[PDB]
Amino acid sequence: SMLDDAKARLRKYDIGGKYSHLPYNKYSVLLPLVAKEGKLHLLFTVRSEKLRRAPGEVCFPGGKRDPTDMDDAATALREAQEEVGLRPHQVEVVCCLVPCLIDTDTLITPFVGLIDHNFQAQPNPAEVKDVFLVPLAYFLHPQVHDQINHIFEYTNPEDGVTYQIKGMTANLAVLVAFIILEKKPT
Ligand SMILES: COc1cc(C(=O)O)cc(OC)c1OC
Repeated sequence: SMLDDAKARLRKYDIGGKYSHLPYNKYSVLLPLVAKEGKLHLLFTVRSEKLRRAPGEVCFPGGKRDPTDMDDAATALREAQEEVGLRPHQVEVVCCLVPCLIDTDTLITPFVGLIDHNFQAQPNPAEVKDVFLVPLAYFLHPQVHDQINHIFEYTNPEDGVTYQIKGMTANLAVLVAFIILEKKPT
């Protein structure tokens, strides 16, 4: 099926705990996959205007590891719960993708998780201004604007609201789309 085929594909790019012990400042992100109307979607947040780093920007749920976390996946789940209400029984963590190195001293580890069909986002307004879905297929033929560097513009046909997606967030979305959608019979 669609979901089982997505997980089998994702498991082949799983690096595991390989890079997890290295002595970095550590952050984790969740890439949440949602099935709606026969198709896979990614869930995104718009950061609150009040935040210190990157107010008003599109990003995945995530943040900094703390001493309670058993592992890097636990960081991602804890942060997703606190930002958009996502509970642990509502997410299956499928795999750990290649981490991102930033600023010489920081490592960001992304996890892909399948989200239960009955989940509804309760955004925390102190951290999250907005939550939205994008069809996974969009990342194969995006609408690109050059800022000189590449920015994606997505218009939700439900309400005509346009979002800008860029940087690490845009790169990870394209990656996940390639992994799951490349080479499929129609
Ligand atoms: C996981 O949080 C981050 C995300 C990004 C980003 O590029 O989206 C940049 C960061 O630092 C420069 C972050 O914290 C270190």
